[PDB]
Amino acid sequence: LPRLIWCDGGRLDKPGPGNLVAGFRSKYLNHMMNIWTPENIRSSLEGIENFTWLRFVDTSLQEAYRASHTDVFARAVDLASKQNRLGHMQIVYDEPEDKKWTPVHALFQICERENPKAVAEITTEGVLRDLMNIARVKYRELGLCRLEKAARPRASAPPIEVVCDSRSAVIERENIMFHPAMRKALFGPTPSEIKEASFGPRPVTLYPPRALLPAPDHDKQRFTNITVPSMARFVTDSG
Amino acid sequence: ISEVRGNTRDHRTAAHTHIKGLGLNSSGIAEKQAAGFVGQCAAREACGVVVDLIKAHKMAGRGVLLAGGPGTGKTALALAISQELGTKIPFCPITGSEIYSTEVKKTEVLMENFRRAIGLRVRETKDVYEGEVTEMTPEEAENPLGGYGKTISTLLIGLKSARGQKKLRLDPSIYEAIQKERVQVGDVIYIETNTGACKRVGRSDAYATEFDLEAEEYVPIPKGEVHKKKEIVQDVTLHDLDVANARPQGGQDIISMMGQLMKPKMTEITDKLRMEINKVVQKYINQGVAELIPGVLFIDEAHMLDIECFTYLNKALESPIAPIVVLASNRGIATIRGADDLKAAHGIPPDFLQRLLIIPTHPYEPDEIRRIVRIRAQTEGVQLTDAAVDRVAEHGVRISLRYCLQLLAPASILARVNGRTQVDVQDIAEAEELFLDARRSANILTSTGESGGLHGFIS
Amino acid sequence: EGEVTEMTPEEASTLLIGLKSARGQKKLRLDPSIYEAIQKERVQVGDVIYIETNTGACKRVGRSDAYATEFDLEAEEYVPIPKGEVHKKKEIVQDVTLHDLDVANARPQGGQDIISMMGQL
Amino acid sequence: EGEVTEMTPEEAENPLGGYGKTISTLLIGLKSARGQKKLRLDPSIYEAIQKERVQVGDVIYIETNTGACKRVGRSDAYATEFDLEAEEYVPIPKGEVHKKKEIVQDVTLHDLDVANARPQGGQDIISMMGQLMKPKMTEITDKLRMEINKVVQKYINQGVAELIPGVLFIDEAHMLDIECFTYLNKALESPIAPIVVL
Amino acid sequence: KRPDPMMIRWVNNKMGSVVAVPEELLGTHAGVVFGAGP
Amino acid sequence: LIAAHSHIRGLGVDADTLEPRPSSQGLVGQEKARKAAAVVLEMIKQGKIAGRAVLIAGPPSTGKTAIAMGMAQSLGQDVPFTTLAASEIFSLEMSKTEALTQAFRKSIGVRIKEESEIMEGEVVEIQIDRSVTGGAKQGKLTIKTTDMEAIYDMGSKMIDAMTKERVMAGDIISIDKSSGKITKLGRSYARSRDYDAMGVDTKFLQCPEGELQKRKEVVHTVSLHEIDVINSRTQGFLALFSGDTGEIRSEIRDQINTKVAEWKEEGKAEIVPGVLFIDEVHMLDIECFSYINRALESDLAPIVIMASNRGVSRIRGTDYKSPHGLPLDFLDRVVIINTHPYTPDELRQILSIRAQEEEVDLTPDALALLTKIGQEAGLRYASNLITTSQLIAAKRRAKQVGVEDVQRSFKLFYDPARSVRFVQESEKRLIGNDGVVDFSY
Amino acid sequence: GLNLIAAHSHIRGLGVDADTLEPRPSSQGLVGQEKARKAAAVVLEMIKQGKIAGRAVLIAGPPSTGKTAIAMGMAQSLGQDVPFTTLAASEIFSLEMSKTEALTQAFRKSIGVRIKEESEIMEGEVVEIQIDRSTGGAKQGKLTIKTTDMEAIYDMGSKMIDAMTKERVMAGDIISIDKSSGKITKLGRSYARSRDYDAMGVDTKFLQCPEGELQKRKEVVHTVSLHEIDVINSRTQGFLALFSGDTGEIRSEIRDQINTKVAEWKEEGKAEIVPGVLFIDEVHMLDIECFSYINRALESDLAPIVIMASNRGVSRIRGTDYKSPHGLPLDFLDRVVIINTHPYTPDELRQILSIRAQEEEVDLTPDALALLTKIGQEAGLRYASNLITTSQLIAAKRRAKQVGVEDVQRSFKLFYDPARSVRFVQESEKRLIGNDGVVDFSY
Ligand SMILES: Nc1ncnc2c1ncn2[C@@H]1O[C@H](COP(=O)(O)OP(=O)(O)O)[C@@H](O)[C@H]1O
Ligand SMILES: Nc1ncnc2c1ncn2[C@@H]1O[C@H](COP(=O)(O)OP(=O)(O)O)[C@@H](O)[C@H]1O
Ligand SMILES: Nc1ncnc2c1ncn2[C@@H]1O[C@H](COP(=O)(O)OP(=O)(O)O)[C@@H](O)[C@H]1O
Repeated sequence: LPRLIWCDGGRLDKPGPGNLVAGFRSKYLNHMMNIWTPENIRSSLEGIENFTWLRFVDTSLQEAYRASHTDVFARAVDLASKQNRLGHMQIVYDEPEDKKWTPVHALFQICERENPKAVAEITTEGVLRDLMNIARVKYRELGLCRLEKAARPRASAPPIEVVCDSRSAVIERENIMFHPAMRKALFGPTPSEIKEASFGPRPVTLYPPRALLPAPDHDKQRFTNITVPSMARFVTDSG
Repeated sequence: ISEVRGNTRDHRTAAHTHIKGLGLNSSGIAEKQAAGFVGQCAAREACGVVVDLIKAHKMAGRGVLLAGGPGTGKTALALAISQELGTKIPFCPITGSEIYSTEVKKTEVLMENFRRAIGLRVRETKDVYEGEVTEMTPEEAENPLGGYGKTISTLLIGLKSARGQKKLRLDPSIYEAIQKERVQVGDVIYIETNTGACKRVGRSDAYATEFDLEAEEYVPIPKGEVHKKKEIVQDVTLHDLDVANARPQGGQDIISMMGQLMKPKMTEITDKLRMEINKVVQKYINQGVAELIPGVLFIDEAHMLDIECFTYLNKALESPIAPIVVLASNRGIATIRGADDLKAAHGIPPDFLQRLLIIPTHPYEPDEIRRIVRIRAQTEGVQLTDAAVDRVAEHGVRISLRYCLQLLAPASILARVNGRTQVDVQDIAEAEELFLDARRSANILTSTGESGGLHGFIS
Repeated sequence: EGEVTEMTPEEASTLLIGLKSARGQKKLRLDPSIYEAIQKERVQVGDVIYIETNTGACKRVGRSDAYATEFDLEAEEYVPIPKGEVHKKKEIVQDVTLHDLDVANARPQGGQDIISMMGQL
Repeated sequence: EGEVTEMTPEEAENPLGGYGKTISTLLIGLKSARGQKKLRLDPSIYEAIQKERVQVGDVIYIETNTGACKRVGRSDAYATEFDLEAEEYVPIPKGEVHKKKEIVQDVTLHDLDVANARPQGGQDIISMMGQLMKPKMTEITDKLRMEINKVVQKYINQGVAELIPGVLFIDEAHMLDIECFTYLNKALESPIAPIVVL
Repeated sequence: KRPDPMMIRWVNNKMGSVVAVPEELLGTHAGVVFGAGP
Repeated sequence: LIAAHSHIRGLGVDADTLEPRPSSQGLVGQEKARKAAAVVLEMIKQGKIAGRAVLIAGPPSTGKTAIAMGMAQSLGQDVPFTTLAASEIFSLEMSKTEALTQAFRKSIGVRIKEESEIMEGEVVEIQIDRSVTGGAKQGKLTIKTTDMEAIYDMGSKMIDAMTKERVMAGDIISIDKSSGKITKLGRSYARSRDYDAMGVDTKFLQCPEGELQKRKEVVHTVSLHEIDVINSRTQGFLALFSGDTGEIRSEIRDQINTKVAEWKEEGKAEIVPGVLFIDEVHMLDIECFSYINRALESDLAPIVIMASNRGVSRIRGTDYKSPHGLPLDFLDRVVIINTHPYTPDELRQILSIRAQEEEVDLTPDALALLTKIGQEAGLRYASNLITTSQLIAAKRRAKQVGVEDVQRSFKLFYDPARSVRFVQESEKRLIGNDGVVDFSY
Repeated sequence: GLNLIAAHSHIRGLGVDADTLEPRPSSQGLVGQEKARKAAAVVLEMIKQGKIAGRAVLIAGPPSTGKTAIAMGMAQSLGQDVPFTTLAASEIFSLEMSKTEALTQAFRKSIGVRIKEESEIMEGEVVEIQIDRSTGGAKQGKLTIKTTDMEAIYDMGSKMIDAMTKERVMAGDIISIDKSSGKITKLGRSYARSRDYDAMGVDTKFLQCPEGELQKRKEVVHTVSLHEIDVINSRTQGFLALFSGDTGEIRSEIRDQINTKVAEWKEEGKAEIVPGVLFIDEVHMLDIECFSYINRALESDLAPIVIMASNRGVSRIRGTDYKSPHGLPLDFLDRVVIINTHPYTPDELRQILSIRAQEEEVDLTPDALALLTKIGQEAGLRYASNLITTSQLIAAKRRAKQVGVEDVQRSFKLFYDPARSVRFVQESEKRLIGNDGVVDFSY
């Protein structure tokens, strides 16, 4: 691509000389004339006005404003730093005199304040716990986590890249295609962060509390299509 | 915090609010007027056997058809069955219209509702310690390990509930939970004996004045015993087990967490999962720790199902763990919705119709209509003159039961805006003239819509 | 718009940024947040940058070619120093539509929604 | 290839990114039967090693084409019964630590199309997340197909590849429709279309 | 021999259980639960 | 619970001569169809023949499902027996062709053999090291028999399992080193008293004996479809159970077919061909049949058993009628088995079997009347009256179902023929095919 | 190469005099169709001048009368310098997007933006690299590089050292550096250093040293379609959707912004607009909703010229139950001019078969050519052209050097033409599956 398109305002969202619209439109549509900003929400927070419910959904005006502006990956990382306390209340606030107590600011969080799962975690014989785990128990019992792969892709490629002879394009490739905050979320804290979190005089939180990359479904193949020969093949592939 | 409303908490009223049951003797014979029913004595006796079939838990996947004209009480009988069974028995009502999901094939929607209609009751013991943390105190070990600065043999926690105080001599490993949950003195926690860990509910509101500002909510002290051991009864449908297995909820990873933040579309769950669920459910039933509760799937306007739905119900009804299915239809001889050249009775395919116990509901005599008018009036709280009861029942005979019942609320208002608490003929005669029935409205369409060029109906 | 002459912290976080053009210099007190915007652009002393000080947008235009011989090869885009005034004030009449407001309020847009690059859902 | 003899990360103190620190490189020592090297890996290759759960004393494989890492096993120097987990104890790799392997591969043009439409081979974030999302067919553009013709033409001109055009057998071809047949009128004009048997 | 500065050890046997804490972690926030904070 | 085919417990044929007994294993009559089905069981059990399509045809009832369910009961657990209602093939997640491909491949098993090592012993000591504020974990397990004791290193996955399972000293545990599953079995001595919240008391066990390790052969059977799903993905194997698979690409299945042949010759796997039972197959459309024509031709095709109630009937997606509702170039590939309507002596036997299965004690007069009702109203209706009459008899506290209870059941519940008369007698008060109705008295 | 022989491979252009637009009776691979080729030559003049926007031309004629041939002739005579978009009407029926979106995208692919950009580029053979790692790496380093005319040392900045170590540059490598961005591309390896390359197999190729200045201002010309600018602006890596194809229905306010932006670049002279052409083969497969869209999409200043082909008579318009010429509504045909293609005479059939035989590798005897020409008159030009390949393969199997009449006669006997195959189904009617689904399997 020519740098006219890829760098110098042929991209509508990126502000600069020769894209005078984008900086204005970024500020006004995301902040000034934006319904989710706390100053706008605070005008609508009452009566039958459109944010009336916000009082009861267990989220701040700041949290409503973050959830409207961050993408579903960033929100999923923020969701890692949170606790199922309404599910713990189901364990504790239990007797008739507890009157199924719920924080009034969390009143509408009905389906998490009451559901069977949390109780099944806590009972001494896990009948409803095991019933909710059948699918993954069956999967592992069949050994499908350990059986060799019977197929793989015959070809594999890295993503296509824009080639543009500007330094900004190279910087942007690193910012997006090798995105630091997403990578840090997936792979978690660095070794000095673990030291600095562990030896301090007071506790401290970490950007992700843990590595957020999932466990691989296959115990031996993991996240790669590399395969390794074995003695079973070696014995049997000569008659 | 929230301002309680003190004055009134009375019920609303809907088309079937008067129906309280099937109104049957201990012999099962129908009483001619009971539990809000008038007449239908044969259909009520048949539905009484259906209630006994369901309540006996012997049988799976029997079909029932309520057959009869519109307004003949078929949904009244279904709602009466649900009330005779009581809320412990699952009752899943749908129309046949509700099966046409955009997210999944309509046979999955039908099978979801089919397994919503099957309940499971599981009895377990819950066993936890609870309170605000009054104290936390290590015990040094008598044989400390070499090279380590401290060795702890016990970790004492004081727990206080509203009803007592106890010193828990815990295993030292609970340090892990205390650090990770950040348990302080004055925090409300529980410890569960099946793990030995703890979880933090919050800070006790006994401490809500520690600071002018702190960023946490405060929670009441537990109003139970400090040690809660009791049996708990959990009711789940087998559909709840399908979803709990096909869409696991608790996942800690990025993909699970992005998942629970996005639109949670339903999915065409496999027979392999449902069969594996059935086989493990049956293990626990044979162990006696769970009991199956077969309920009712009620399909209203069952003539809205198509031939693909019915041919699936053949398979579904043959499975060993299945509800009783009740269908209702009023469509005479009609085309099957998916087979534009097959006409059959009830709009039900003849192949499928052979499976069903069929219950006919007949029309009402004028005196039955008049009795229903009085039952409906005393349910809507309307007070009538006997001449007004007769005039309303006349519309019930000449026009429709539904139409005459629907005039009672307009006439009640028209009476009180003349200062009268009792509705009389003058009010009925105005309600019936403000509020037309279908047929008189259709006569206006025929008369004024004789031409369409201007001021005429669109046709 | 100018060559960066200074990037000095002035708060416990607020900078002073010095900007230069062929026609003079100016210093700007920076809000902590536009400073982070300037810091996410890989701006350093000797770079040429553009700032919309009202909207809070900024862009690294390049490195000033007075530094072009820092090395004989570097992977860098050397540009001349701006020849005009370092500060420019312009009246712009900006149009949007109520649908642009719909779109902007319904979902995170543009550089907010980086995960959108994956397609599918 | 080698037994991992030492493994040591080195760190960047990012001031204002908000994600905290990042790791700037990994130094890793690989030992084979014939020799030894110490590699200063790029962060994206260390992320491949992190995904592969490598530890000191493991034998590993690092394909520099992809930057992928495979853990072959524990080194046979640690071969002991007394681990609860069924480890692969494997001997030290023979030959040099650094190798070049020649492999002859059979692929179709469709395999190339698909590989480049939904990429999974890199250690970038798009490739990484592409391995986690549900597999999904997509309406691959003619731009990608003409680009892959040029890629394959270069493999042919380099002499590393030969073309093997084959056949598509459409059984039950009466079950096609007028839009399909109209599309074949374009598709069969393509200068590398197969032979089609109906 | 000296234990790992960052790892707390739990052990259990016929006599019951103990936890043992590195002296490098006493005087940190991790020591507080053992009665040995800053 | 009791269901429609619960009494069917086999095919009711002599395993030597394949001769159907007139009553056996819950099946009555249909002897030609039951003998033909017994021959198809041999084709299935031998497995050498691929892709024979058998159609069971007949009018409604007459046991087409009953015979197919008898075959399922005769094959037992190891062989796949996929049942489809043909209406399940229409899907929004995938094409009809893909839905058929998945159901065909669900019907082929792959019996993998694995060798595994299990530990079993008394835990003498357990030690775990945990990082502060981090994931790093290590540990050691000291475990014992009457004849061995050893100390095993533990990884993070074991330490998670050990604490999830709350492994404590004195517990008897077994560890499958291949899967990594830990299970407790009991305790060598009482749970120690000093600590609170230590959980429920276990079974007692004496200590295990002999060597700590032992090897164990374990056998797993998975479908070709299950292998398809696992291999089309890096991640998301939950699609095995959720559906949610998408349309799996054909070059994946080519590879799996090759590798499964390789696994068979290598002796890693035994392929186990089963059956796809498609029920009421006339619900498939012309595109489905055109696909099935050639799906049958693979050497990995299952034997396909089909049922149809249909006469000469319109093919779906098609202008024109055909026998069984099936197209002729499809029927060219199909052998047909015909079921026939029952004799009264057969109805009496079937009703007796249903009554026994439902635990209902009919009087001989009630059985005679139910048999007569069975002739006039159908076998399904007369079987419904058995359950109904039992309930009515119980409400009057009778020991047995009398003619009184069958007559009251017949009075309360209409049969299809009598319901059709009721519909004809009330055509004005029921809604017509043109939507007109009268609500007035 | 990769490119095999296909149906149209012989077409190299339109075969028309550039001065007068008079078509030659045969040239550039096109025989006859002179009135139609002259009309197509006037359309090329309209396309190349760019002035007129949104003309729609229909090529109407019977099957196998060179409607696609003329369309290939136009594409070949415009060359790579102009956007030419080849749409089969069947492609508009996407599941990814609506029909009108797919038609918008097709129109937007057919307008180019042409942009000229310089870079300094450095190209030469590497004489030496040294790098100092202290031990974190890339502290400093020096590159020595040469051409046949020039040699220089460069002191390297640390990010160039990262580029050099990433691309494993070593002595003897011939490299180019795009110094405006610092990507380095290894153009090859010098032959003069062949023995340094101990890790390179014998299949490795080697270049000569580069020539002239080590540094040159290379000028690149880019053409990017409006559709590419649209798709780029659709999401964070929207350009990937130009390949995977999962563009959604791209919002029209994005396109309106881009239309304004490109008109700005045109007036500033930063870019030029290059109107191309959209070709819609089998336009009769579009429906009434497509045609009513196309009506007004042609009215834009950013409309390409559109060219369409139809075989159809008075035929049913799709999405309606009435019939119209070419299968197209008169509502649309009012805004269209029609070019009509005729059937060929025998000498034109002879010439086309000859050209097809010379484009294929086929030595054809005069009597075989005469026989194939008669078959062409009786069975159609496509069938006779398919027999050329067949007869060559038969001749080759009997080891013959030329295709003789004997080989054409085997081909004619083995493979039926459409008229003989129609007769075959009429005579075989009871054994084939009829439109009522009936068939008899018996002898
Ligand atoms: N036997 C009855 N006794 C009392 N109310 C009845 C009776 N039958 C019908 N109704 C009432 O009259 C109305 C019509 O009955 P409904 O069950 O809605 O008819 P259907 O379901 O057959 O259309 C409802 O409001 C219902 O509550
Ligand atoms: N020959 C038979 N022996 C025993 N039970 C039978 C026989 N035929 C039918 N039945 C029973 O009667 C019912 C109807 O037969 P079914 O197999 O459902 O007929 P269809 O051929 O329509 O599927 C089933 O409950 C079945 O168990
Ligand atoms: N005038 C011509 N000159 C050269 N080749 C031609 C001519 N007309 C047709 N052909 C060739 O004959 C074949 C059939 O004509 P084609 O244009 O494909 O058919 P249609 O007009 O139906 O699209 C093609 O291979 C084409 O290249």
